[PDB]
Amino acid sequence: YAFNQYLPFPDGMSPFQAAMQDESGYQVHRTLQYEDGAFVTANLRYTYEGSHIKGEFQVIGTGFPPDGPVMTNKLTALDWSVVKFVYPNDKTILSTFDKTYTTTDGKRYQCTFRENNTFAKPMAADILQKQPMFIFHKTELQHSNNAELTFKEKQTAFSDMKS
Amino acid sequence: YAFNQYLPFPDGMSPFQAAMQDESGYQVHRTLQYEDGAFVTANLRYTYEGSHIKGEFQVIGTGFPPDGPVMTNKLTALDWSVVKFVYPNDKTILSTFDKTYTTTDGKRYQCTFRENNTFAKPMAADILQKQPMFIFHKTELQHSNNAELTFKEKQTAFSDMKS
Amino acid sequence: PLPKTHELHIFGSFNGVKFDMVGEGTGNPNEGSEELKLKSTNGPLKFSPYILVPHLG
Amino acid sequence: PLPKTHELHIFGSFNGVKFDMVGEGTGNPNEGSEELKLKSTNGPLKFSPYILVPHLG
Repeated sequence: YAFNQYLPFPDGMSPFQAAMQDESGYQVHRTLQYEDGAFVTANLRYTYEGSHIKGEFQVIGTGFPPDGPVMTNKLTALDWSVVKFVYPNDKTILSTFDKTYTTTDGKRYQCTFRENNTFAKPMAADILQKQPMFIFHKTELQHSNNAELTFKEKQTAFSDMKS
Repeated sequence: YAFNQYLPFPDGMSPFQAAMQDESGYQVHRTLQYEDGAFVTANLRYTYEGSHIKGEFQVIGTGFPPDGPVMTNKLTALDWSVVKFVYPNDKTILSTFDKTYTTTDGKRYQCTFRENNTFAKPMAADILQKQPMFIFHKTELQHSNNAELTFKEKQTAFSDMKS
Repeated sequence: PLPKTHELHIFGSFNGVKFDMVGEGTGNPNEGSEELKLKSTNGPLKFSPYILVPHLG
Repeated sequence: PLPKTHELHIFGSFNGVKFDMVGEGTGNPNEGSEELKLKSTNGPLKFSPYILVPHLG
């Protein structure tokens, strides 16, 4: 995920939505540690024109083995995921999950994902009162070549489940 | 450390030095996980003019608690360290260490440091034959004010020790 | 307002080699659904496009 | 040649707040020793300068 301005929360706007609506904003910083020692770091930045978002995302990866699934195009899909949010302070979301892809040889390819979302203005009291918040994340990717991509996503926030 | 072009190896030039000598160069990427959840990512880049190096270093940190040791000036020194290098392939150094600072609370403030050095041209075969390579690193910081710093370093590469 | 449309410039490097893509998309901010199309502004990516997926929206 | 001198521009953000410093130093490439002086181009750093030390040379 990377445009959480499209994510509503269970009972109201997500903090991402509120920060767009009030024109105060947030920034995103991530570190991703892959099982084969490679890592990716990212910085996501946004500007806005009303209901239109402009993203500038810098993504840097190093240490991927030349014969591994990333450099040899063996990843087949991103597993559905549950992302955990806690709020260590009123301006910061710490987002974590274990990220896994399926691969062509049947093994999963694993990564430990960490993210901070840093807000210019405090998040609302009603956000801060419900922790942890979990997000179910489904994605799809098509690409016929390594040149053009078509991506889709569906996310659902939840703090509870029953049965 | 951040200008390893000044680091010799025990028997000759370091790969960093060889990469400056032919100006083929290398790029540095780092991820640093702090004990209180905060993380730092960095990208270091260089250009060369004769015996003069120009560095452009982008360092991003997030999630530092406002009352933690980084934001309340508790750090008092960086502990002496031993950095470990291995070479997963002929164009890549993976550098690791456990990084600790002393603090005014009489505790240490801990970080897991990971770095890749990615070379444009392969490192020499004689470099690749001696792994792991370790680097003893000492630093000093003088800082009467937070706007004006003086830094000194000494590093020593070793692959062996006897007694 | 809540968002309806977006554009993206995603760039950086993998294993020291630069990449750069641009494109645009839409989403439903009441449903958490989004779609995006992206194209390289150079040649094909030298790495799996799936490595970018978590940084797309 | 081996290096004798260097300049540094180090910049970025901590907890979302930008910082920027410039300076210069020297070193001995036969001994692994280096020295650097840096100065902020804004006001004083809002965080411990020790957090930058690992990224200095």
